[PDB]
Amino acid sequence: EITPDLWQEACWIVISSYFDEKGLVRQQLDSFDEFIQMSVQRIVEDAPPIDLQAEAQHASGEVEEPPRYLLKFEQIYLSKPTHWERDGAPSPMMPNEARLRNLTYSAPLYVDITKTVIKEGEEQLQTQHQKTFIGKIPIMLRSTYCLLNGLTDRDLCELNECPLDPGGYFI
Amino acid sequence: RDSQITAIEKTFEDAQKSISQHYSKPRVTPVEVMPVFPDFKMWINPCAQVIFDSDPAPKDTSGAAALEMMSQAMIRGMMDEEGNQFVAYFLPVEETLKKRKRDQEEEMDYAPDDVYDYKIAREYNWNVKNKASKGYEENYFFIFREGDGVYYNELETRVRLSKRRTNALLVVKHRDMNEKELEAQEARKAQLEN
Amino acid sequence: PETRIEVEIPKVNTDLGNDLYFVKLPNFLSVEPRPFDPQYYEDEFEDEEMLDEEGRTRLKLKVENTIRWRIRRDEEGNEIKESNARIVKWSDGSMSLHLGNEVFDVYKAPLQGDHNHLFIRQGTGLQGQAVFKTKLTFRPHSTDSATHRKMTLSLADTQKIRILPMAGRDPECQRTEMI
Amino acid sequence: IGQRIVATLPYIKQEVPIIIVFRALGFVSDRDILEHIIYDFEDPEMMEMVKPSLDEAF
Amino acid sequence: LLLAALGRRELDDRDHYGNKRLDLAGPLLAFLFRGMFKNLLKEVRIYAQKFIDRGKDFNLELAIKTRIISDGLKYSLATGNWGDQKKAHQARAGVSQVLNRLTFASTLSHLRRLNSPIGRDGKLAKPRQLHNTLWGMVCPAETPEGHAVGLVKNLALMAYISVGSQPSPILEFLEEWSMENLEEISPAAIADATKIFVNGCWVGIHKDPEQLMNTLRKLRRQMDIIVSEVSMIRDIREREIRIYTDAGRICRPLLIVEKQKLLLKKRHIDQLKEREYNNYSWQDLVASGVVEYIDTLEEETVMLAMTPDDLQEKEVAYCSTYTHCEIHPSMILGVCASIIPFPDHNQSPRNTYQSAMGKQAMGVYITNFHV
Amino acid sequence: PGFVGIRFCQECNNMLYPKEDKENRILLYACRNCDYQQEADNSCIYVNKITHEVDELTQIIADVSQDPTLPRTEDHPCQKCGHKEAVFFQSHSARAEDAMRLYYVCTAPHCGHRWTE
Amino acid sequence: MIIPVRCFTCGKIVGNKWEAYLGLLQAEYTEGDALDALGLKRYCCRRMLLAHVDLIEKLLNYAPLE
Amino acid sequence: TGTLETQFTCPFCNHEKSCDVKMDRARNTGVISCTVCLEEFQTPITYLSEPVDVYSDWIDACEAANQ
Amino acid sequence: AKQDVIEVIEKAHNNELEPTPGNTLRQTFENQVNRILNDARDKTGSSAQKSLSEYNNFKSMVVSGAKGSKINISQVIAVVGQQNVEGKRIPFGFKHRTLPHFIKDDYGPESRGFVENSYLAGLTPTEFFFHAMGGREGLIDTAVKTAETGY
Ligand SMILES: [Zn+2]
Ligand SMILES: [Zn+2]
Ligand SMILES: [Zn+2]
Repeated sequence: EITPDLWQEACWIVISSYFDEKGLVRQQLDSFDEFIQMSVQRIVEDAPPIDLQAEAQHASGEVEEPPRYLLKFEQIYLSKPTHWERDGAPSPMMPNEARLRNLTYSAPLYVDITKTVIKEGEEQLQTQHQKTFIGKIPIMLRSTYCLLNGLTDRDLCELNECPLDPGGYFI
Repeated sequence: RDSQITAIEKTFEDAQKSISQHYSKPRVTPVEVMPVFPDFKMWINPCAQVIFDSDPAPKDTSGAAALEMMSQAMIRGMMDEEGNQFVAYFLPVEETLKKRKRDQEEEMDYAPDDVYDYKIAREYNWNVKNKASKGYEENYFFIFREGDGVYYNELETRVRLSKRRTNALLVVKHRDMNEKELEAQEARKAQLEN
Repeated sequence: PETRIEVEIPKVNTDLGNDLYFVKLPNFLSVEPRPFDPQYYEDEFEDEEMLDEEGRTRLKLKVENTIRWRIRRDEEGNEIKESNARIVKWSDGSMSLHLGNEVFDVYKAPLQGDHNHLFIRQGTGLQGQAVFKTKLTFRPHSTDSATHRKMTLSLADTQKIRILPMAGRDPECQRTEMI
Repeated sequence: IGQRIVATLPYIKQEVPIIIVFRALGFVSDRDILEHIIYDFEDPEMMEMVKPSLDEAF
Repeated sequence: LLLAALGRRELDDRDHYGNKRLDLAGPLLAFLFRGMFKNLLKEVRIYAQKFIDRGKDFNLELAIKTRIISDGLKYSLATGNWGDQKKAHQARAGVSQVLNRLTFASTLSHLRRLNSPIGRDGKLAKPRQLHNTLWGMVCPAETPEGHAVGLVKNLALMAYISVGSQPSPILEFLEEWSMENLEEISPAAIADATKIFVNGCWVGIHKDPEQLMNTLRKLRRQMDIIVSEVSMIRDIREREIRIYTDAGRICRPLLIVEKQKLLLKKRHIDQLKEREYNNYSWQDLVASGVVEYIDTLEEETVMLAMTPDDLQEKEVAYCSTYTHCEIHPSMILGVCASIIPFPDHNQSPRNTYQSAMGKQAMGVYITNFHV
Repeated sequence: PGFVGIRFCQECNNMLYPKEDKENRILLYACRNCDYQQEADNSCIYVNKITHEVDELTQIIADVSQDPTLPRTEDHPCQKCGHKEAVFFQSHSARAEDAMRLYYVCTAPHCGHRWTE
Repeated sequence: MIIPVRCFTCGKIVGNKWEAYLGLLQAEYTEGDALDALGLKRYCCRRMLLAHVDLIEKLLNYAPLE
Repeated sequence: TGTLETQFTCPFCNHEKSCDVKMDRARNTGVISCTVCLEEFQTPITYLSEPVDVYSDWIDACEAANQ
Repeated sequence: AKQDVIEVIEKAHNNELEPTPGNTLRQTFENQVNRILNDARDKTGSSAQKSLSEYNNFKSMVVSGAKGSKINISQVIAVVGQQNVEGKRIPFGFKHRTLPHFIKDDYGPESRGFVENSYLAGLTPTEFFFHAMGGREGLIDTAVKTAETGY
């Protein structure tokens, strides 16, 4: 067991291991990482699915059964933060570039939408638009969806970024 | 597909390379290198992990006596006053400890004319999770045999025991395995090929 | 009064070796008890799906971190059992698991509090075999590897988001479908 | 005569006596309602306090 | 309510941190995104309606107005107004602030800042007072000395905020232990039996709370069913067991004490000292069940030593039943408050003023400052 | 004086109210719904302790003996079973709290004796 | 960022001693014996090498805007 | 959520806020009368009964009678 | 002084403490303890005053009246004293105790905020936090008073 004599060393060894595992901004990163991994998916599928029924125009002179539309948002995909030049050429957007060019460091969000339509008494044939794009979500630096994740000191300095920067903020 | 086979074969080939120095702390050197294999001897026996809510050792016996008794303990399903089943934990009596040691020293599995007595110690409510229950995860145990290798085996059943709320002695006589038990071993052996 | 209950059961004899260790495999380690043979090999139809990199990460671990053994015949036809993994004991008493080129630290921890016992199932009863004294936990060495970064996802293993490979025209994809 | 208990339910423009809320949930008899509140009937001190609410919802 | 009216149970305290949760960047963004996404489906509804009432086919790729999420998120993160721009004057302001890049300690402390939604200019002192419940969770010294004094707080060095996990694994484990489902039990049985609450949902009653608590703690200490964030509080006088798995619970790590002895023995320190060669780390310390994350609501029932080497020997026994031990009592300070040398030799307002000025002191604020 | 409590109707299980038997001049308990009624055994309709003297000891529970954050004394042996270890604490109930009186519970299972000195 | 040329308090040149001090510390010298070896007697001069942090080594990790 | 209604649209002549409720707490009866078409309805009330309960009894009697 | 407070606590726990006029029993107990601890702090400070040499620079700055008071000398040298919030000793923020480090129903000096160390000797962590709680009141009053008095 740890004697009183050694306890002052042991105490700071335990603390140092805590701060090596968890940075100082771990609560931020974790929160955001869990939002992207869970809360966005959950929010989409928990939304009420669209039910549209056309306004009866009565042009046949009778009470018609107007067609109704069904859409269900399904799986969510999120790519890394990307910058497209004005011509659409794709490039990974470096945080530092964003910081200099006044960009917003965000990732595009895509969602599978299965469309379905029920015309009066006739059959419905669900068609689907895979990975349609919904807006961009801003990414918090140094999270798992960031580009600076698990990157070594050589890499960070190569990206003109600071290895000591805690991350945990949005651009 | 073969992009995977080629990589797998590489891991065996890399495993054939002799080791001579530690991957860090350079003054250290390898004392023993052991291949890891499924325990071809033990895989036929369905090993189960029993987790007690509290120390099951009998209060008056400490140290080696407690370990030897518990290592030979037997657990059996019992039926209560209303007929609902529970679990009885039995420990070997002192003669059984002596007999087991005698037969082991005589290299016999059991003496064919002897009966081994175990006394009930406690009643426990039991919760059984096995491979057949949804979301069951496999725990393993590793046996290190010096100069032979490290052989691992699977804990097919996980039993969690909690203190429940008849002073009975379980008298055990050994018998040969029947065809159904042998078939169960062969079926387990089959998990190693085809 | 001592109540006599008589039962007939075969005795299970166990060779517990020198040390018995409890092992809970982390998500980044797995074990295949069948011998690795490319013939009749597992129909690992993961790449058939053309999975994204959360899945190719899973596939990488599936190939690289599985402890496997195989039967190989020498020129005499003798069947030799070979393992792609091996545990090394060091002069300082530490241990590490070497799997081909992968290396993992192995930490020995005594099981305090948990009264975990090894029993063998026999019919409707259980025969005691041993008390687990130490458990082994494994961690990858070579933290400089990107796989170390990615292994965090294996720990995280309800639908979850998927990650696209940054591909596409998207401002133009917006604009073009918009036409 | 005093100490009536009222619940402010969401979307309900007025306070409702809790005993009415329990009857609305389907627990019609006063014994059954009190069983969900006064776990130990051996407690006259606590029961004397619910009487005003049982009275209001009579 | 009856208990409180009879006075058998004390009233609840709004400033006790066991009764508080922190909305971090995750639940904050989920709160926006929920609104925007619901708006996005409002627009797909009105757009498709315009097309389908005419009998034509509405193309959803045109119906999705991409901009609603993109500019929605962006807007509130840019201005700090946490709500739809159409109704900006009704939503919270300053939730998102420009990171303070004047000095590294200001950057670090700004990333570790807590805010109380209490309206400023409020005469009430209680919400601004340093409640005892903040010990080790929130820095007792780092708070602005202006009008925001005590409302704006900062995390202690080892304060962790739970990210949250689903309770289903726990519920399954409870159902397999001897817990009566609330729907099955006879009301008469609730009298002499503890009431178990999971995330505030009363889910059952249990006859033997002592074995249950010992089991639940053993699980958490092995990281299997119960993740280490979960906090089990045993209200003995109340006969209630409350298990929380939700997000936002502020908690901190503590050493475990089973008898008058730490669970942290020299073997752990030795392995920890070598963590460069072998990757032994904090995770192994937690997994070996030597350390534990205690939450404020759980801390009301733990008996905590400050230092083992003096408060576990005795002359005339003071406690003799400690359950946890502080790692190091200086971990109660925050980022700016822990750079102060000898803060325990200073008057506390001086410590507070140094915490405030430590964010205004010049230095190299980041290594890539030339970029 | 005692402390009067609720009485329930055997037919509908609703609460019974006191009624004087206008004829037999005795006390009856009667259901406001069904015509059920029964003869009262107490003759006391209500009581109200103004002093609020309450035997605070009765609300103490034996489970408190295992609280780790509660002080312990070997100096006050259990009056019932003689066990030395006892936990002691004050009556934190608004009317009892003013008195600062101590209450002791035996730290021995299945004894559970609670007393005051 | 870079070792100061002169001790702020007295003026002794200490800009030529950071590399030497690093070399002495590369040997097993205790920083107090290192400081004595470098001839820093007054505490004002010793404060310069004990408290100096060489950030220019970090700033050099970045590729230059040649 | 909000304040409870005290004036109602006569379910017959549909004139808005034309109906008011007189509550005879003594005879345990509520009386509602359209100040436009003079239609009236009366229902037994209790001490819990509010104007909204009388109006409802009127609507329930109308909805039951118009079948 | 600590022994005297302990004796008062024993008398209170045994109900040997008679409630003084106007006050309740719990209030008379708090008054008794505050009296004992105030006597302790004042006496230790006074003993500190007479021990200071004529060249002591605290005394030179206190007897001149330029800056400081004898209470500051007392707190720096002898003992800091009782830490109060809203005029009362530190409240039971947790259930019936001031910090998880103390045992339930502990009305002793260090359990309720009495800082027994001096600023030279340093403050124990529990009474460090209690000193922070006491000093927070000054900051809050400073922030809220300005808006009431300016109006
Ligand atoms: Zn009735
Ligand atoms: Zn006793
Ligand atoms: Zn100098």
